[PDB]
Amino acid sequence: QRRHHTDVGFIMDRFVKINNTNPTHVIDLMQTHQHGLVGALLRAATYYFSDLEIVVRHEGNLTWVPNGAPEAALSNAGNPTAYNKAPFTRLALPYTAPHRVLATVYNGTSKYTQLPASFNFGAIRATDISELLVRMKRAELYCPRPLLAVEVTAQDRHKQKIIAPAK
Amino acid sequence: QRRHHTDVGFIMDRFVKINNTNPTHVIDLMQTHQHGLVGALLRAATYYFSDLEIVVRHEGNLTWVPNGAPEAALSNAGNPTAYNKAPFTRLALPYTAPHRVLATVYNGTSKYTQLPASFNFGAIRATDISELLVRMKRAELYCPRPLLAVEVTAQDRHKQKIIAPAK
Amino acid sequence: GIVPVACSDGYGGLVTTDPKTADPVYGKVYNPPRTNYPGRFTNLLDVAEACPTFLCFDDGKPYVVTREDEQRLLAKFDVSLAAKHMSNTYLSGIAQYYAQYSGTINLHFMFTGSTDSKARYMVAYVPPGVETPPDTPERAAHCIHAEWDTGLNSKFTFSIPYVSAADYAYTASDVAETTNVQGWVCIYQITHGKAQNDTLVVSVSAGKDFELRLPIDPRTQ
Amino acid sequence: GIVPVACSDGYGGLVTTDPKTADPVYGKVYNPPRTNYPGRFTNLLDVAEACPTFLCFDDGKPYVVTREDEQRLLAKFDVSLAAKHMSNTYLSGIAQYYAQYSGTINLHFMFTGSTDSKARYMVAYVPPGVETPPDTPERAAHCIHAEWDTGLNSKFTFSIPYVSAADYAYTASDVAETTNVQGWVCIYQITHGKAQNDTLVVSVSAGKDFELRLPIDPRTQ
Amino acid sequence: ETRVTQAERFFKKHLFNWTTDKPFGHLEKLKLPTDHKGVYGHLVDSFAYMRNGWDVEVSAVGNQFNGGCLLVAMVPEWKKFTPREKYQLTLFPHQFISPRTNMTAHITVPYLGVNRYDQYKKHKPWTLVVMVVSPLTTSSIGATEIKVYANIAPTHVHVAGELPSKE
Repeated sequence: QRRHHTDVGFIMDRFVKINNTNPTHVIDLMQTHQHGLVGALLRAATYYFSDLEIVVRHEGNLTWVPNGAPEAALSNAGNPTAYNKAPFTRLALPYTAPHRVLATVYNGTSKYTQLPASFNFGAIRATDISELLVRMKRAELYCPRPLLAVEVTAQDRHKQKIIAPAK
Repeated sequence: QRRHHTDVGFIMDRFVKINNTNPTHVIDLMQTHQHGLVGALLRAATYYFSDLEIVVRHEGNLTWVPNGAPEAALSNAGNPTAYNKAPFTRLALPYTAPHRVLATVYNGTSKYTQLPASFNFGAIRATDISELLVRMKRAELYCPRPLLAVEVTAQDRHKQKIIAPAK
Repeated sequence: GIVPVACSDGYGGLVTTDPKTADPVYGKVYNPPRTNYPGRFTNLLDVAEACPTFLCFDDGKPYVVTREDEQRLLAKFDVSLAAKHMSNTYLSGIAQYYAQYSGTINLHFMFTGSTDSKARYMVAYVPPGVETPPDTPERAAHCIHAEWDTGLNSKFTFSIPYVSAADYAYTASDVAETTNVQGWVCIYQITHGKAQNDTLVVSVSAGKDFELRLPIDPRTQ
Repeated sequence: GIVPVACSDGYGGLVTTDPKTADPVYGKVYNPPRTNYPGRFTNLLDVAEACPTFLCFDDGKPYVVTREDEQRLLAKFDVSLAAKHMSNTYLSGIAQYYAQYSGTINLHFMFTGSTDSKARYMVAYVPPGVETPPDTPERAAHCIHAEWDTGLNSKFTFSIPYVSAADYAYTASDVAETTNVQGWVCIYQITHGKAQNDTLVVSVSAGKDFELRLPIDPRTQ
Repeated sequence: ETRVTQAERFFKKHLFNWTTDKPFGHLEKLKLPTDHKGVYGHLVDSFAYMRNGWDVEVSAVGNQFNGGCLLVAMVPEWKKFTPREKYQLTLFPHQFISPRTNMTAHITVPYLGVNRYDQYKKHKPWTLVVMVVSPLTTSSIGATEIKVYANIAPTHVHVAGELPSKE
């Protein structure tokens, strides 16, 4: 047997769209769709470590402030500013959260259903952002959690149609 | 003598147009023209194994689901998605079929004149696909089958015009 | 002069799974160490092997109760990763994102009945052969099967062999191909003593040589 | 600085037979083993050599029947890969896809008549010389020829030598160049005894040094 | 999987009656496996997955005073042939049957197909093919007709997945 395709560093190393994008977006890996490939295999772990590569389709210059920087630091070019090329901008970001590893479920709060505001990879700003893709590099997952398959109402099995070359 | 040009790994490794292209096309090598060079040499062998390179001219993003993925998996970008460049898209697809070798003639059926639907290299989807070329990389053939030359009705020979530089 | 290059046509597009890295934007950042962090898994099939999970029987319960009837067939379920009896399984949760698979699948049986009640059980596997599985408790002795009695050790594992035509099999049972896809497993009760409501919980784990092949994104988004 | 490059003009376009590969989209896929799969062929001319195939004579039959007439000439056919007598041959099937060829072509003779009937045959090759091939069985004894007598061994092979002007010869007989293009092989019956409907089937295989050169796509599509 | 030794045994068969009015190209086929009334039939109906080759022997009863030729071949993944490629059936493993020289053919083939195991109730990989190369010619001292026989046996039978009885 050859389990190279079930590797945790291989299956999570692909681009995934983040549906909610704003002019000023805070990059959170929890904003991925819960039923996607990487989205669900991420919800299937309690703590995750990863770098990040983003493909952003924007208008104007894109500024990226690291985690913990004030919101007012997004209006200055001292923070990494990428000038927009023709198709889009493809960057590689580091991990900037103070915690050793991030988490997908938090049991409680952090201020003296909603993860702490410190669980993010930074922020990005432009005049607007049309699409945003995130790619996890050298991802590591900890403490597996239940992973759910699709339910079947009354038929014996889930009947999905496979691609067929039938003429 | 130097028989390098009748080598089975050399003749089959060229691009051939697949005439029938659809917005959702399932890549099957039997869709090659039967009288073309690679097409006829493929029909001349019972079984064949090969990788693939596809040159696709399309509008919108091109998604490729491997052999066996549900047809509903073509609407998601988690599967390998190629964003369209100017001229066309040139990819390299592996052999994804479960069988050790594919077949060109099948004696019978596969369900408890028509090859089973598991003989394909995957499916590709875009808004529309203008043209599609396929290339057989590291092709191997098994169990040779009869290959026919064009017939001549009543002449002594097939009488074809060869290119001449005559002024 | 300088290096002459040929800007090839068809290359250079973004593919959401290309193996090339991006240009760094914020260099020389050292993250906090995470050495010997508890509970790290590098392969989804390693945790599939490690922890078996329960099946979902009729009425939605992880166990089969003894039936006080002439029917000696307690339960019967298809051996597939997209079935009813495997709907709430972690193995199905993994396999829904892969197009093909191959290898052994293990079934683990646990008895949760009272000690003063004794029973004998037999499990049989039927490959995609006969059009009707051997509902008769003796007709099923001719296929691959194993038996175990109840005692102090209420745990017993049964391995479902991988039998099929192709080298690899689909994890995605087709809308076509009616009747038995490949296989069903039948549980038989050889005998039972004073067991009217005694239960038996069935769990399934990936085999030692199980393997999933082609990552896909099949779910509707 | 960074490396400077020159975007050359005229390079980079797609040539449907360029030797450069594409960027992989789906990595680390290991296909099921096909070690020791029976009947693998790596060169078309190998199976052309090992497997002789039949010729298509008049009326569309692969054998010569004895003619009870003064004509001692059993048959005559063009020695070319585009001839009538070679229209249903595997060698012609391969050669139709190449522009040039060179090398020997073997002919295999099989006697399928009754044992109590004996006959003697001669075959001769006529290079592109005389305007009329030697129809009479005496004029042909001056050419390259061989003879074999029928008996227990009904197998006999005869090799057509490659004679032409250029090192390499076309496989795509031209509209021009009428008359005998290159050559005809004639089969003569020296004698026959009580053979009125006895046959002789003729098959052709590629020579040990046959070679085809320039792949083309000549058929209409 | 296990190998069976009791199923590898001969089985006489009648192919056709070789007469004088059948011209060249009279093609007779016999897909394997046929209806086996012995151990092999129970193996087919009581086991699901099997793989095996075939050793075919073919004899025509006649005399040396007749003429004609029979081509016997084992076509993998049989398909109907128009009279054009009947001239090329020598490509598959084959021998000739002609009353002048030989009296009995002998062809052995391995197991081959897209699947490592096959269910012959659906797929029949190998096929016996016998044709008249030259028509049977007879005189006042020759036999007016010849009956040919099949002689076949599965070789190296390997099976997995035993099936229950039907009683």
